[PDB]
Amino acid sequence: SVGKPLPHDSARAHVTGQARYLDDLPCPANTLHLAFGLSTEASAAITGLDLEPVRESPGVIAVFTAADLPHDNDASPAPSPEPVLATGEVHFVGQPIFLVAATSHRAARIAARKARITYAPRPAILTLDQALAADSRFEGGPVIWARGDVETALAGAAHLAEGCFEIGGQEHFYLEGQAALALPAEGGVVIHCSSQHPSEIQHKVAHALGLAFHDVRVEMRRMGGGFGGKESQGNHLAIACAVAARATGRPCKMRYDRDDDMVITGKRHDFRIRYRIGADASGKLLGADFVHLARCGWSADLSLPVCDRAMLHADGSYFVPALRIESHRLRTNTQSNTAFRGFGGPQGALGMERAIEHLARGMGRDPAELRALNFYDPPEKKTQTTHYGQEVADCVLGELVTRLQKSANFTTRRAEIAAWNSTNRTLARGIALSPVKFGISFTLTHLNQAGALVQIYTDGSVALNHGGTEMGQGLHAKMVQVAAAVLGIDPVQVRITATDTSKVPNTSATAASSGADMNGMAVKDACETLRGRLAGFVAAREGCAARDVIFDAGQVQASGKSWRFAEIVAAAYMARISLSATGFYATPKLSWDRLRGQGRPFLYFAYGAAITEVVIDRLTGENRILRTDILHDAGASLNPALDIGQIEGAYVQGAGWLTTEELVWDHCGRLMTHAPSTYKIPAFSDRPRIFNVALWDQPNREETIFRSKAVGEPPFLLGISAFLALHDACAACGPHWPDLQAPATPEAVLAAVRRAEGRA
Amino acid sequence: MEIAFLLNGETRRVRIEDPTQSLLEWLRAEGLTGTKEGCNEGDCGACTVMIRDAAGSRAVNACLMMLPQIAGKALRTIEGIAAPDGRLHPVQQAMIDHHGSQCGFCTPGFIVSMAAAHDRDRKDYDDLLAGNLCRCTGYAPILRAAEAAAGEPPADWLQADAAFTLPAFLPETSDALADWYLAHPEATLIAGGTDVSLWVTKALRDLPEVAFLSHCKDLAQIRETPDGYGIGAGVTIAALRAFAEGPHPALAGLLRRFASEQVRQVATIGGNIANGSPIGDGPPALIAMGASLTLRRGQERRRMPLEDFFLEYRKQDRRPGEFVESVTLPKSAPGLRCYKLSKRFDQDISAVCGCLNLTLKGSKIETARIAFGGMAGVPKRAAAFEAALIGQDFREDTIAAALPLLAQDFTPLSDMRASAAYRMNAAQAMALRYVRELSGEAVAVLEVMP
Ligand SMILES: Cc1cc2nc3c(=O)[nH]c(=O)nc-3n(C[C@H](O)[C@H](O)[C@H](O)COP(=O)(O)OP(=O)(O)OC[C@H]3O[C@@H](n4cnc5c(N)ncnc54)[C@H](O)[C@@H]3O)c2cc1C
Ligand SMILES: Nc1nc2c(c(=O)[nH]1)N[C@H]1C(S)=C(S)[C@@H](COP(=O)(O)O)O[C@H]1N2
Ligand code: HPA
Ligand code: MOM
Ligand code: FES
Ligand code: FES
Ligand SMILES: [Ca+2]
Repeated sequence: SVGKPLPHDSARAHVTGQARYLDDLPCPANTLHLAFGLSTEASAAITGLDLEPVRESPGVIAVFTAADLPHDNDASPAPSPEPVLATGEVHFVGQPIFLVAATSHRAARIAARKARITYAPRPAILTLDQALAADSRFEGGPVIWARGDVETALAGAAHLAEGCFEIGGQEHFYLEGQAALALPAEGGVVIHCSSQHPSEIQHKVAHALGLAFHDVRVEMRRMGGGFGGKESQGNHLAIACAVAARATGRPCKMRYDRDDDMVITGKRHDFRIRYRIGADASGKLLGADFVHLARCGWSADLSLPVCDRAMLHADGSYFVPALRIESHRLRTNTQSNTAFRGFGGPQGALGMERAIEHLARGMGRDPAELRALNFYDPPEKKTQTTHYGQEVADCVLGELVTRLQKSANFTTRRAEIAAWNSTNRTLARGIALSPVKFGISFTLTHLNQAGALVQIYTDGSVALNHGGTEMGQGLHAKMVQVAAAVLGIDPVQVRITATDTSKVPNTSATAASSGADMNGMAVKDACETLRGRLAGFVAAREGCAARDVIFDAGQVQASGKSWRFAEIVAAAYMARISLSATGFYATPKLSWDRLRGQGRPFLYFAYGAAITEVVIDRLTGENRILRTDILHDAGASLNPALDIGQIEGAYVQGAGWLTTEELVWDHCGRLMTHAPSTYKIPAFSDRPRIFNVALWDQPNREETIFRSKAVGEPPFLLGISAFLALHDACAACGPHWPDLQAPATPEAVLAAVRRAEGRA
Repeated sequence: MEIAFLLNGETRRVRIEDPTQSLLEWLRAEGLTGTKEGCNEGDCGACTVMIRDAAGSRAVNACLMMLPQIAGKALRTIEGIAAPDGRLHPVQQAMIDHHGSQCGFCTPGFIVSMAAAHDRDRKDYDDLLAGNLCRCTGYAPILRAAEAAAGEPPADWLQADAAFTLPAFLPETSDALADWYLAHPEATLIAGGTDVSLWVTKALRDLPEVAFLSHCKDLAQIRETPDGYGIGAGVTIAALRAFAEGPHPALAGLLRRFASEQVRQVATIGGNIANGSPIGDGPPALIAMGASLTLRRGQERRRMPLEDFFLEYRKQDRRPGEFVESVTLPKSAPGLRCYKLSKRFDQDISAVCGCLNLTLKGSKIETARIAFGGMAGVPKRAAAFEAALIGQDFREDTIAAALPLLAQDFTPLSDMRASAAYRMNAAQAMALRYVRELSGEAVAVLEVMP
């Protein structure tokens, strides 16, 4: 039923409160509960560790230290180790030093704080300048890519804008926290956990326990949100439970309390971006010189590919004849930053957007017009390439943006705001349009693979299993629709089973928006092997070619006769044909050199555009989004309803990142914003008062699952339009460049207002 | 100790041994796993449960509420929003229809919040669901769902709970409390629990000697006295906002952005005042409108200006064995305005909170009642700014001239909420705001058409 706006696979179960998340699962009466004892120091040696008051705390059954760990003490997804429990020294405020196994979740939590720890404090590395000065970084020096000669182009540039601005991080704030459960099962363990990558959980747990991979099994049914934060951060808990279960003999369960969750786990890499951008007398871009200062935290984690995507997307939506990026992946004594919806992409894009906005303002030109002038060309000379040298033969932005501007009534609205602004002096309106060009595929190429397993039972019903994990993006229904489309049956016949490493092995993470893309094909492959078997069985029985056997609407047709689907399956069963099949997919055409900054890392791009309108308060900096208009390319969408949902959601998260969401550390590396009381994600009323989401409906050029496009991450970047419109609102305060900083909090907005006004 | 209540349409009797245990924890231990834990801080609304009694029906946070409080009430969780026969509530179906869920984890909370809203035909969804955080959907589909289910009859099985009943001290009346607290000065008094329960869930504190004030009708009164309105300490913020709708639109307009609906329903004015927070939003409003506080030490009944109650940070003019009894508001205060400033509008505590209330004797400023929160460690009036404003012409330039005196009135603080500079700047910003508003100028961001 591909293309039909069907609901989410657990929509009713959600609504009835019958959907199980990890902590909802039933487990044996003797299930112990776990909690970490955290470092209160950003950079120190541990001189003394007295865990006596911890052991003597009520209900505590076991206490664990790095020394107690039977094998591996590494949780990082990177080739560089990251201790699960601190090894003689601590690297940030919140680093787990010890593990507590107690008979209740409260007991463990209480016991965790009764620690007696002495430190030998060392100098911390908290700001980017400190790291840059002390050379506290990863990859041994920066990564630099260049196309053409920026310095030459900028030297003879008819127009030029220089600048530099901060972009703050972002805490995921998935509603369900990090959580895992380990069940000892005769020589091996079974892990239930709230993770985006069950195959890596297996890997890390196996090494922790000194077991071969075939002794560890990860089941994962649904997550209460993930957003990238569960791509790796789950490792620490699953290891903790695996290790504690091995020692105590009992099942172990661990879930972070919200304050623990925000202190321990990483966030979105915050960036400082320096830019130099040059233009033509006509307005064509000559060159753009970028410098990325990225905060990676006390550990590698997934920083390497994160900053790689920041660079890859530093072109924005624009052809630049010469471009350079200098990428510093700096290490700081703060939380180890991780994956987050966009995966470094939104930072690189925003750098290009802030720059082109500044350039436009510098030459007194309409930013929309300038961007329009500088998009990549439509399909149908040799094709323009990106700065990393990939052909952009699918760029629809010229046409798309035009459509969106007319439907949103852009030109008229802009004028109407000009008038409104000139009648007001306390409140100012702002409107802006920002485009999206997001590449699709893991930049770590070999991860571009997926698997499926399909069962057809004698009653005609179907069990569908794949490697992708449901974190709320509607992946499961999409797969069901594919499976039902290929077999020629009603979706109701297809039941989704939980994600299981013993069912589909060697899976990648559910990330890079490739979940629907790759797994969709894997499902298709498995079903076509099944449909192929039944067609060939019918064909032989009825005497004819298998390609004449028609599977449609729960009915099979051959030789003018028609059976129900179930009637064929039972027959094929009686005939003795395998009604079980695997499916496998790997993304073709992908090849690039990470170091050289050259090649084709992506299969296709996902495009879109957003027009946002906002209002600001000149006295305080208070602000509201009044209306948004989005036109987004989901290819030939697999589920339009689900796809609208993803855009509405992603946009709000994107916008939220660049407004009320602000991470704050103290002078000691202590995160100050670690509760929902202090961290401010978009509330109900925060939604755009008018919200207009429409899909650009046009098939993919590349051969993807029913010519659809990955809609998972790209719409997150549409939140830039809000930050640009907030800047537009500042531009109508005075003649000066406002230099608005991200996130645009009330304080940040007031600052940029006063700058444009020229008030100290 | 034994209490009873109507859990999802069926009477349940519980043997309270731990009085501090939250309603969330109890329900999940019972296997009523549908109510989720999102934060355990009253912030996200994932644990939203629906209570009912004589007062009506309302949505509350299960994680904040402790068991003894639901005694003789009708509790209705997510697993009870659907009909006994299995038929889905108009709210539930509409959420499936309008794709109101994605990951699903915040759905139980919304459904309860919407069902309780549906039960009282309430429609201000922005305010109603402000206490409900969703990180997936963008809220847009949840609004459609709500509006689509609004054109439907109320659930009868939910309205059936109304016909119900028609270790920790629980006072019936103020007298009973006064006698007990007089002999027990070191006791932890619990009203709503929206501050006390954070000490147990987050600070991981134990509390011996406890009393619950939420079962004391004569403490929760809004009466009309010859001089004004004598509002009892047991009155909920949701109730105070409801009453102020008429007499004091400005306080009602401020209380809209107090916490959330799930918190306002159980949080009280006596609790907000007796907490003594420099970022507490009640006091700055009440001080600016010259409200008097009433304290009771059993039989002793001290009275004072509210501002005089707050001496220093973590220090109040409160005797041992003495409890906050009530406040008294004047019959009128037309010159009152209240500005709360924070990163986000809904469900976000103040950085600076300016309440201005000037009297005019025709162009000339007679009385200056200007109060601030978050500008000090104790809610206080802007002395020097107030003094230097008496007799002056009510115009911007005159106000603009006295603005610096606030830097001698306060020395703001810096933290994650705001920088000291900004707090100072925003305090002076609220003064220019006050003049512009009264001059009939557009100033409010929240009042702007899309
Ligand atoms: C999610 C959330 C949002 C919040 N938002 C805001 C906000 O926007 N603005 C704001 O000002 N506050 C806010 N608060 C905190 C606020 O102070 C309390 O929630 C509430 O106002 C206190 O009332 P209560 O009845 O819950 O008091 P309780 O929590 O019951 O008690 C708090 C303290 O006051 C004492 N006390 C209570 N009543 C009396 C009495 N009658 N006599 C003597 N002592 C008494 C108690 O012993 C205790 O020490 C928020 C809290 C939460 C959890
Ligand atoms: N509701 C919801 N949608 C979501 C997320 C989530 O946690 N919840 N995470 C996303 C992230 S980070 C990725 S990588 C994906 C993954 O699913 P897909 O690969 O099927 O798009 O979509 C996004 N959409
Ligand atoms: O885009 C990505 N997302 C997550 N992991 C990755 N590894 C390489 N690219 C990616
Ligand atoms: O950020 Mo999504 O690549 O997990
Ligand atoms: S769990 Fe977030 S409000 Fe109780
Ligand atoms: S739907 Fe996933 S958190 Fe609201
Ligand atoms: Ca996180």
